[PDB]
Amino acid sequence: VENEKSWEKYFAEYKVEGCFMLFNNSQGTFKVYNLERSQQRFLPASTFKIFNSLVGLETGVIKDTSFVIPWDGVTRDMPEWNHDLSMQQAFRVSAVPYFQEVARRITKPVMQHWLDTVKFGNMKISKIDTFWLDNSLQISPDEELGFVKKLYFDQLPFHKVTMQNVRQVMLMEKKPEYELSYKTGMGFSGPKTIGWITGWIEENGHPSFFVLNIETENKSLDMRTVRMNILRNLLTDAGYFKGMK
Ligand SMILES: *C(=O)N1C[C@H](NOS(=O)(=O)O)CC[C@H]1C(N)=O
Repeated sequence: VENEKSWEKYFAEYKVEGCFMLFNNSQGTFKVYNLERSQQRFLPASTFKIFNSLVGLETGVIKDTSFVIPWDGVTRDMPEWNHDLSMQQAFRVSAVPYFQEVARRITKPVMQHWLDTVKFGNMKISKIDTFWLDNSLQISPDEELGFVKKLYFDQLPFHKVTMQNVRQVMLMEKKPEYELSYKTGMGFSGPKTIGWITGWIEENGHPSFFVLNIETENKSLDMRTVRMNILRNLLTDAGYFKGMK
């Protein structure tokens, strides 16, 4: 593990705290800003959709990535969500109600079995449809990094087609120079807003795994935009987006 202290630049620019972890498979380099935070636990918020999708597909609650759960007719603050959505659409717009219904169909005893089998964070369920957003379940950035690396390499205890389907829906940006796959998250913990982006970037078929975790006590900061700007600035600094990795 190399300590990359210059990455503080991109967090200080937004007056936030955070860590960044970057594992470049092909060059065998592993860089981390804020090692202490990388070992601290936080609620996963919407990054848990990776796990929920895996278990939903594996148990067969979700038939395939086109599987539709209708809108329940409850109008929510995000217009994207007030529709009948396929798994792929719900994942990409981060539609919480889709995955709350997945969790209820999985059921708490089955969910607990899969948390325990994968050894996912503190493995703690409060309520079946809130536990990844209400600060009961917690996971560290280093744990999220290990999890997505195992997902990429088919090392989790799921069927290969289950894991291929989740990798496919995680693909968010594709150019000839790079393919960027990730899941974002945002949650609340005490006075703090916690932001996540977990995923990988592939250039020439070579993956680099990353986890970004940020926090602020400034209630007026736009975490949704700031987390993405910070990720793009960090990966640009590290030499990505040009097809050279
Ligand atoms: C997940 O963290 N959430 C669902 C939704 N989209 O989040 S994302 O942009 O982080 O993927 C809004 C934020 C958050 C929530 N409020 O539950």
